Amino acid sequence: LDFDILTNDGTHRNMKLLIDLKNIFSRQLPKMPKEYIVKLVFDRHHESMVILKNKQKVIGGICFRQYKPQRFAEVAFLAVTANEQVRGYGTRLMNKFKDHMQKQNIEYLLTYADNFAIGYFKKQGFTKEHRMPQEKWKGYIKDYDGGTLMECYIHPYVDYGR
Amino acid sequence: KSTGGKAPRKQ
Ligand SMILES: CC(C)(COP(=O)(O)OP(=O)(O)OC[C@H]1O[C@@H](n2cnc3c(N)ncnc32)[C@H](O)[C@@H]1OP(=O)(O)O)[C@@H](O)C(=O)NCCC(=O)NCCS
Repeated sequence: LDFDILTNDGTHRNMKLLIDLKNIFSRQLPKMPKEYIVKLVFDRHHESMVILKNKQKVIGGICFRQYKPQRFAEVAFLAVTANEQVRGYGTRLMNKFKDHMQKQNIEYLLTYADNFAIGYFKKQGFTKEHRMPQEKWKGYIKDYDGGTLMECYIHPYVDYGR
Repeated sequence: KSTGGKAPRKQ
């Protein structure tokens, strides 16, 4: 059970892993246009950390986009394949993700949430109240009135993950 | 631009 950064380098191996992950995302996020998931997942700004089982099978992952200069990242998609849910994989992925972001010198994680997802992210350390200056993401992250923008502060020396 | 595909139904 590895949590690796999946690079989109145009190779058969990684492309197959990204597609498998994109398919997990669509199946688990039905309200999302499948072609939209494909666009972000393979674009020049996004990255994916996957949960690899037996170093070959993808069972989940998280797609994100770093805004390095500003020191914050946005979570695009997060999911675990149905038959592997409720086994703690998703929580371990998020902890691994926070650790990696800490090492990438990222100070804040931002994510839009709706309905259940709001409560889900609160348990993962995200809050509705932001401590990060609004004008920092404004102009970089689209501002939708219909969603709840949540943020997780990543302290330079708090130990995330296990 | 990205948006925030982090969009799950209600569950
Ligand atoms: C969110 C998600 C990644 C969690 O991954 P996971 O491997 O199941 O996570 P964990 O096992 O650490 O989750 C533990 C908690 O999640 C709940 N959970 C996990 N899968 C669930 C499902 N399908 N339905 C309802 N609750 C679920 C568990 O019941 C548990 O609740 P608790 O902490 O009060 O006991 C997974 O449910 C998923 O892929 N969901 C659909 C995608 C989605 O909505 N993503 C967020 C928006 S992009």
